[PDB]
Amino acid sequence: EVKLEESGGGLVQPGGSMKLSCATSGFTFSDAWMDWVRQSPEKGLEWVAEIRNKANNHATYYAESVKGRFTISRDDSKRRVYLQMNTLRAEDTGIYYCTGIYYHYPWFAYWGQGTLVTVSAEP
Amino acid sequence: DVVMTQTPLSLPVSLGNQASISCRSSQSLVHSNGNTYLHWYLQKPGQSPKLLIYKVSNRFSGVPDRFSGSGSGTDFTLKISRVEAEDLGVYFCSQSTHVPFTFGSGTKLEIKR
Ligand SMILES: CN(C)c1cccc2c(S(=O)(=O)NCCCC[C@H](N)C(=O)O)cccc12
Repeated sequence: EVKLEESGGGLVQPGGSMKLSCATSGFTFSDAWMDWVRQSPEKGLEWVAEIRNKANNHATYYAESVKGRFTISRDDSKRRVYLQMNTLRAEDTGIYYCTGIYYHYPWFAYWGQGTLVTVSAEP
Repeated sequence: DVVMTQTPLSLPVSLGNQASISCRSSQSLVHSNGNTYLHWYLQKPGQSPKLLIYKVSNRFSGVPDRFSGSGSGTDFTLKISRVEAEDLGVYFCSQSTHVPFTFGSGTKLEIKR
């Protein structure tokens, strides 16, 4: 059974940093392209970053809105994907989900339940 | 980026009714390899998205046949023959033909209270 579970979310101040983690099982990890997708009422669902497999030398791709601040990485040995978010902004607020695709099946078939990321300096 | 648009924003229905959701793209979703990578997800409150239909009309594992998808190019439609309780939530269309993958704003399927 495919399992994906994100962790690391929390409330942070603007300009802060936070690292998200995603534990996985139930599918071949090394050839999978793993992704992070976020959701906020402001912009709905939006793709954030992707990290390809070894065949693509783990080439990373990012949404223009997070390029230079976010870093996606993975540990094929642990079957985990990570998202280091630095210089956080208010608009980065949302639920972050871990998912991914396979070269021949380019669709987000399975999603973790998500981890909440809140970037705010005042309630 | 390819802009995905959904209508309506909200679709109040009574169980057992029929349901039709619309999704449009800013440009053709027909891939160079011939396929059309337009998919539909369903998200229940406080839950994460679940894949319902991929490549326009293919039902994902476990998805009941009351769900069906159609369309081509830049216009698509998701339909439910007779809505049930477990089908209530927000529906999102999404394309993966062009990078970056983009999503529609979503349509909330809710009970007509
Ligand atoms: C978590 N991600 C990358 C995925 C997990 C499982 C299935 C995915 C699919 S699929 O269309 O449901 N599977 C088809 C072939 C997958 C065979 C793979 N070697 C495996 O171990 O299951 C599509 C996209 C992402 C999936």
